[PDB]
Amino acid sequence: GAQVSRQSINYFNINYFKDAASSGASRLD
Amino acid sequence: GAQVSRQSINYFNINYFKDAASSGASRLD
Amino acid sequence: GAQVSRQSINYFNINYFKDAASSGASRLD
Amino acid sequence: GAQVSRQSINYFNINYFKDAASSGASRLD
Amino acid sequence: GAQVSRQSINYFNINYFKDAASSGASRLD
Amino acid sequence: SDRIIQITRGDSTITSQDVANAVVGYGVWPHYLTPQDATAIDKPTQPDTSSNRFYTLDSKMWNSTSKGWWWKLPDALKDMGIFGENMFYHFLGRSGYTVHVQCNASKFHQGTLLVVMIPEHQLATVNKGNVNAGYKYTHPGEAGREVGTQVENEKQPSDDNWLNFDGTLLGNLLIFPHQFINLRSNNSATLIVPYVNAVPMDSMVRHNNWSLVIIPVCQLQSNNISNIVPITVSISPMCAEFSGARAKTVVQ
Amino acid sequence: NPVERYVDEVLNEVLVVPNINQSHPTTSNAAPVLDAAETGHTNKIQPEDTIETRYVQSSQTLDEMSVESFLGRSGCIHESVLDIVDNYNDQSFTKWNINLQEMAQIRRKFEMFTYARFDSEITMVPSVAAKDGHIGHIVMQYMYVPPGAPIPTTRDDYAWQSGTNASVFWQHGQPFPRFSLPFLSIASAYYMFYDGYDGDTYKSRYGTVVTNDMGTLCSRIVTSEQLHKVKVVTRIYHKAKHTKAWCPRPPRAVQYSHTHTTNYKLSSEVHNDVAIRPRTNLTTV
Amino acid sequence: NPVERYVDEVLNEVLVVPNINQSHPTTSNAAPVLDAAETGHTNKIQPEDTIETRYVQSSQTLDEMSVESFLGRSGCIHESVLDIVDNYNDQSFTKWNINLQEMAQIRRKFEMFTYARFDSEITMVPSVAAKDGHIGHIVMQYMYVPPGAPIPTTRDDYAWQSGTNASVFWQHGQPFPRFSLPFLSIASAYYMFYDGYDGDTYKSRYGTVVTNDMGTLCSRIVTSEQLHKVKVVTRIYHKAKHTKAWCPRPPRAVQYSHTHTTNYKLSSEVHNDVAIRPRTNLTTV
Amino acid sequence: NPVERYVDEVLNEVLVVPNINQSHPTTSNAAPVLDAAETGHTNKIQPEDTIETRYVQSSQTLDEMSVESFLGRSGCIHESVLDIVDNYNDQSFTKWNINLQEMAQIRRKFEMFTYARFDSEITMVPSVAAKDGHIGHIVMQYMYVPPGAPIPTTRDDYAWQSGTNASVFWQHGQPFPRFSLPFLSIASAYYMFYDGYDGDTYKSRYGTVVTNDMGTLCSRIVTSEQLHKVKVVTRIYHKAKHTKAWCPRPPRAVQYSHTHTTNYKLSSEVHNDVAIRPRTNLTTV
Amino acid sequence: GLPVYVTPGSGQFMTTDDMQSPCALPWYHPTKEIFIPGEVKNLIEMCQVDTLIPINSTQSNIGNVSMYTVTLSPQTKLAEEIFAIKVDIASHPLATTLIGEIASYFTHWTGSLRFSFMFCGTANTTLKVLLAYTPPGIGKPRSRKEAMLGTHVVWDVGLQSTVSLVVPWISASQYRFTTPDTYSSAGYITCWYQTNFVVPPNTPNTAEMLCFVSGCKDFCLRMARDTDLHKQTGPITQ
Amino acid sequence: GLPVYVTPGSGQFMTTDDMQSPCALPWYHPTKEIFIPGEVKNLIEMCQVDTLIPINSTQSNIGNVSMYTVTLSPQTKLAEEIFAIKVDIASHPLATTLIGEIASYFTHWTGSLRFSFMFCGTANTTLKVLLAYTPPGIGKPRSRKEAMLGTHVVWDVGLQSTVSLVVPWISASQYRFTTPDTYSSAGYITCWYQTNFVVPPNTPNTAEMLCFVSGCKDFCLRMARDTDLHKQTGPITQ
Amino acid sequence: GLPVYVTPGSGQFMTTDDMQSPCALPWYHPTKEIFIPGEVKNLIEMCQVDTLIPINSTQS
Ligand SMILES: Cc1cc(CCCOc2c(C)cc(-c3noc(C(F)(F)F)n3)cc2C)on1
Ligand SMILES: Cc1cc(CCCOc2c(C)cc(-c3noc(C(F)(F)F)n3)cc2C)on1
Ligand SMILES: Cc1cc(CCCOc2c(C)cc(-c3noc(C(F)(F)F)n3)cc2C)on1
Repeated sequence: GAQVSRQSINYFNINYFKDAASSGASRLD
Repeated sequence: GAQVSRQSINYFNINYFKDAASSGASRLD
Repeated sequence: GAQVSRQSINYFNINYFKDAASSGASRLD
Repeated sequence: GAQVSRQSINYFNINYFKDAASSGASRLD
Repeated sequence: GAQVSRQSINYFNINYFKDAASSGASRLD
Repeated sequence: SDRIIQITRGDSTITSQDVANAVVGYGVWPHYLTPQDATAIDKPTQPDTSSNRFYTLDSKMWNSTSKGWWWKLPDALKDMGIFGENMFYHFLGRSGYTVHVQCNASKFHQGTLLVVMIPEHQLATVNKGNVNAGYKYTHPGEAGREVGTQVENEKQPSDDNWLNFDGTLLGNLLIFPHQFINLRSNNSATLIVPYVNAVPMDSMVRHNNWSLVIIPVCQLQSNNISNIVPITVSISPMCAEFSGARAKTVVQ
Repeated sequence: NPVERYVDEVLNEVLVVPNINQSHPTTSNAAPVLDAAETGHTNKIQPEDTIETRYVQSSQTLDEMSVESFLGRSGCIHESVLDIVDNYNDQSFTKWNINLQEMAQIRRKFEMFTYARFDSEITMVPSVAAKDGHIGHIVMQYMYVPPGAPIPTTRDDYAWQSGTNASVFWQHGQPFPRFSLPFLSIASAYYMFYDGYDGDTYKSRYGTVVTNDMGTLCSRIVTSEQLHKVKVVTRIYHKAKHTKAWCPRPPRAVQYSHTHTTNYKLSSEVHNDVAIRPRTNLTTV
Repeated sequence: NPVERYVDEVLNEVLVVPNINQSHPTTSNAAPVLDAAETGHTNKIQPEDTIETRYVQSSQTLDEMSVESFLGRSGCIHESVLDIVDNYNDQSFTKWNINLQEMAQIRRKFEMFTYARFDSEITMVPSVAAKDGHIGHIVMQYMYVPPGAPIPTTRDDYAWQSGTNASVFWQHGQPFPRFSLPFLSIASAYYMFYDGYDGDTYKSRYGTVVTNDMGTLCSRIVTSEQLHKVKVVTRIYHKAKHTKAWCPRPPRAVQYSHTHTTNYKLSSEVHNDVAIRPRTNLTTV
Repeated sequence: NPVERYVDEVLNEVLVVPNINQSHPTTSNAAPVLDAAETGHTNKIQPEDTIETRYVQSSQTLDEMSVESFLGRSGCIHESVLDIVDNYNDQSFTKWNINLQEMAQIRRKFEMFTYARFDSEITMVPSVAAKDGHIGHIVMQYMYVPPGAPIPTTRDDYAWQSGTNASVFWQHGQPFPRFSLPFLSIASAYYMFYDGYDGDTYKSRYGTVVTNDMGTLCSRIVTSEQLHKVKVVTRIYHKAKHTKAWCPRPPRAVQYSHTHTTNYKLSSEVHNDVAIRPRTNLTTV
Repeated sequence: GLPVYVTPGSGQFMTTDDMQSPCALPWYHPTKEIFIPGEVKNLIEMCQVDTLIPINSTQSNIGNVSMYTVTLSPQTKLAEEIFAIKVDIASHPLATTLIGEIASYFTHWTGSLRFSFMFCGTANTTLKVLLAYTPPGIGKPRSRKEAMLGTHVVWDVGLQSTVSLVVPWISASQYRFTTPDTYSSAGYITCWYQTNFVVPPNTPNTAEMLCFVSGCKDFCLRMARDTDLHKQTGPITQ
Repeated sequence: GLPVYVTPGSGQFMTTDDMQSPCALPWYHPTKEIFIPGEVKNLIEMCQVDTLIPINSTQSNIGNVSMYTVTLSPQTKLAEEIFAIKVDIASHPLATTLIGEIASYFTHWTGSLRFSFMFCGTANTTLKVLLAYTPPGIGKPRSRKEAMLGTHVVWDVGLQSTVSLVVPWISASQYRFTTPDTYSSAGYITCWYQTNFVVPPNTPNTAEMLCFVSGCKDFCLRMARDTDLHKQTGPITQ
Repeated sequence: GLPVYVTPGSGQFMTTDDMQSPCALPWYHPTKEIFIPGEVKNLIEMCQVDTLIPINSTQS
């Protein structure tokens, strides 16, 4: 499941596994 | 087929096969 | 192309090839 | 990019590459 | 994340990695 | 008073003036089979007050060397009135129970019995390879089994109380419905258990659902040892129902 | 907001443990620390009742202690051997009477409950040992033969056609095979223990062998005889999914001896058979 | 709510069996248990009519007994052998006249109906046996030659160009090849049985051979001659999809002898030819 | 417009550096260039205060200098060797006490902070050296044994069943194995340094060995003994994800000696032990 | 491209999988479907049709139509036994019936069974017979008295030649194994003389009875498997 | 088709992964679920039930029910010690208890522990006992005075036979290792005579005490692992 | 299934890639984060602090 966002240039920011440790590098700031 | 949900952070919770035995680990509680 | 349906628990019932013989097992009843 | 169509039985008719020569067999008639 | 556009013939123009150097050939003009 | 109890089942009433509450196994009270969980299509027979009443088993003597006693249900009630007849004339049976263990001594006696009800107590044999406990050993009837007495036949089950006769440690038996009869506090234990099984009804002859195990964890001591201190068990079926009637099964 | 439900799943904060509240000195005739273990109930006293506690905000969660988590990890349940020594026709196929009793690690976890109902995920790990130097092209066939179906007696038995049974063909060099199985019992739950027989005579069988017949797993090297001999060992792993368990019980204290039975061995000095370590005396930590 | 339809598909509860209702003692002159089998109709009596039943809520479902399920499993229909012994040019290619009659397991299931219409899913399992130690780089070509098209007579026949026929090229080490075929008959259904001939003389052929011509499957090792000899066995599996069947019939009781014919062998003691086991007498269970 | 947030991520312009503004000649009694280093604070003077600057629009960004970027690259942390020399049973398995102290490159970066909290991504690179000519079919098992779990003592120890531990099975010829691990400490952050002991006596241990117990990594060649001997070297790579670091410190100036300790060696001519290069004199650039 | 993670199972061939695959004959249009009488959609439709039980399948009878008939006649002793068989759907005298053959392609069964009997004596022959079903947990009955204590039908022969006895589903578990496995052994069907077989003078002193079997509305089969009622011991050739 | 990038990890088999896979028995419908009393959903439900501590597990006692009882009696010296054990949930006298066995399948633990004691002397036997918990960073107490400076309960034996002492979670770190590892060693539980064991004449001069252990509302376990309280040294055969 | 085209680079291991991967300890819940003084978020914070130059680093 992931966070679709709109403006139109959607940013489907998917997280494929059910654990937080599984996602890639963190956003900064 | 799967259960799309919205708030926007959609949780496409997909089940790829047609049998209940095929899905992954169950939700708790 | 496939038959998206809604209630929200969508059932994207995809058919990946352009021939009817290519799809999987039939629905019953 | 591709031509989504609706009636609900969507026909996502995708073309994965940026050249016309890359797509599959043509529609008839 | 990518730029969905509509007219219906959507052009999901996806960029799979988080760096600009990762995308394919540029649009002309 | 929180230390008195009167239990009435059918035409029997049992009392105790020194109890330690009552335990309702797994928190479920016995109830009849519902049509949603049922499977055997014929209409059940429900003897009611003629089978759901207290049946008192043979008494046992507790002395300074006792190692324990065990009974298996419904087996222990096989020669008990209408309930016993029903379990042999029918293929299937289903029932819950009220188990009341009785043992009184005096204020100058000390001792402790751990009274436990175990579901599916599959006994073990010790140092005998893959040979399992034989049918007649696990079907002692109302006389039960006195731990530490039997003449070593081959299919004789384990007699190791500290290993629960099944390869697990005694101190952990408390995870099953249980009570203690600590002579200084109470003189009886009361456990009420529902029907527990993976099928809605079962053969009363081939399958024993519960096992009543009584182990003296603290030795019986007093300064008047000649006075015998017995242990008596009274069991009352609850919501007993049977199905699939036919001729009477004759065993062994 | 189920989405909120999803966020809790991702962070594993579905089941939270309660907080410790602040308590104070007390002088009363309600004595929570006092009770009667004879009742068969555990005293319900908490730290706030005995000491003076501060307020602490508990962050711990119990997700990992769920029955789904405890039984939801693949463990080995069998190691199948097809060792080609001197006769390909006789040694290139074998069979196994399915059960979850041969490997102590997973058997013990499941046996902490009396009944358990679950779906299974089976993963196979085949490894081909080149005894003479080459493995050639190894293709394996694993066939599930439910009780009653014909069991193959030769590497070319007609039963290998698998007209109705489920077979998984694996080719050396491709990912490990895996498939799911639905809850298979004829009852509502699997019996981890069974105090019953299949008859009422001195020769009736006792235990789970009466109720847990799962069929046979027949397997063979599909490839025909090769010059070089190989030894193929296929390890089967099992994991429970969508689990429910009833009536918890004491864990196995001594080693297992055989399948489907609680039988055990006892030596002359029993303290060696259990994990209990002898204390020097009551006061030696 | 088709979605509701989807949920039933996932749980396999599309076709439910009816409940047993409660019945009571009766005394009447309507006797359901009595009837006449002469009519050719089965008596329609149910348990509630003979015994006194309780109310039971049936949960069983018939999904798995559907014709789609019964015929929808891959079974072996052929085992092709390319065994290189002493002449690569002659032994590196072969051909097979397609049919579903050579393997008893699936043939028997299909033959429980008189006509059946279905699409087919073909999966191939090739295995290369290294007879001399090496397999090299094996590439296979399986070509479907519909009746009439030219059949290859050498490993380099021009027909292997496959200008119009369908060919599947498989390379050793890649997943098993698989493809679908639409319902191929010139009629509306396939004949499982055919009481007819292709002429009206004593030499006309009888049976399904008259109607079930499916063509030939020609295959070859595409790779040219290698030093080391290999034996490639390709097993073909078939599964019916989108099935319809008409006029059910009795199952085959004796072994099959040949393709396209109901012919059978009978020995001197016939009870050995059928699955019927001799009873000691009428009263010995 | 988070989408705006996404665009900045793609171009790596999340953290911008400030512009240089135009400045002018000044004559005042506010002297920014003057200060007192004794205060422990760095003088905050900028170029506009000392010289006359022009206006320049800074485009530089600090994204790459983030702690996430600095510690977010896979570095080798261990090289495991299974060298089959003369006894398969003894040499086909091994174990390693997990830590991030054996490889200077990544150890030094992490040690630029006192505490750090992060999730880990582990990637393994196995390579099979054919010492006799063939590798056969190599299948490896890497098992994580948390402190307390039983450690295998033979290649067939029951602990390899992995009933509850996490194991990764890799088959030669498939992609490199990789998995994630959540922050594992019993505290809120990992100690990169620890000025403490596990007791209060002259024999108590000092340092991070007291706090950084991570368990053992047990691995084995799953395949049984093959004729040809192989030497399998598995290199483990680690990368920190979702990182936080506290209290920065001076970088390691001399070589590391041992794990979990700041101990170092010093030779007779110390300038060879540090990266400082001897200057000829104060005025020789 | 899209980052993917190949999962275990990829590349394997499970004979019971349900995937899609490219079509070898593109653009091909199948022959139009015509209406054919007799369509079957579920095998339950075949389990609901009566077929004869080769109940008299002794060795001297197999290979004859007489393996399907039970002989009745004037008795000299009262309450004699006529036949006795196990009730298990895939057990022996009834394994080769249609419902037994279909049940043999599945591992589990549930539901009630319907046994029918048709008397084939003359129109002047009378008879009363007791058909009984003995639930499990006991041996087969040794006398009519022992048998009649179970489920039973007293059949009076008359204008309607056939009677039906329903073996209700009486089981501990919701299903039973179709193959001969004790624990899930369903009991027995026995037949005894209730009165006698009476005939007037000049009438055949013996008569046959045919036995049928089918499934009730609650009959159901589960877990498909290969059958052991048919085999192949050599190649089937052209 | 869709361009994809196969990522590291693809094709591997992680015993703790969470993927989906095709079902080997399509169309199969599982047996309906009936209600069974005693369902467990989380192992915490088992950690909250008291089980006996084999506290007197000396070598001569192991293999006897007496390994579960501590003996009390009239003392001739004041303030004598009765027992002393480590408080660590998976440490030795308490490793084999139910909470100790479950804790042995996890690497970390946190929360408060509840120790209960039931006196089993006669109803005419009196006694006052001091039960103490000594937080870490110090050796086990050598006297009642040293022990009572820590957390403690003075238990007076009377009509209610049982008392409970709660070992509060007093730790530096939020969790501790379940296995015997110094740094995260939780302290000790010791028991001493507060007064004496008094009895009237003609009464047994000794009595037993049973010890139980369970977890409080804040008890929690983390990081699943295999246990070292059970092993397999050979094949488990049929 | 969905037709896919495996691209160059597939299967490789780039030490600086940024992918997701399955978690070896499912259901595990990390220790709550407490506040610790001195957090660093960007190395620029360290470049802005004065440190001494070993300017007189002659050999002696
Ligand atoms: C109690 C209890 C619970 C269970 C279910 C165990 C799952 O067991 C198996 C296993 C381990 C393997 C196969 C199997 N292995 O390979 C195949 C196939 F691929 F051939 F289908 N099936 C089938 C079952 C029912 O068994 N006993
Ligand atoms: C009756 C009846 C029903 C059927 C359809 C059988 C499907 O038969 C096949 C088979 C099994 C294989 C091929 C085939 N094998 O490989 C190839 C290709 F890949 F070369 F196209 N085609 C073609 C058909 C028509 O045949 N008889
Ligand atoms: C300080 C500090 C921070 C860390 C975390 C290091 C991550 O360490 C590992 C490594 C490198 C490998 C494994 C590991 N390697 O393989 C396996 C598995 F696949 F077997 F699970 N686990 C497990 C941990 C905890 O360790 N010390």
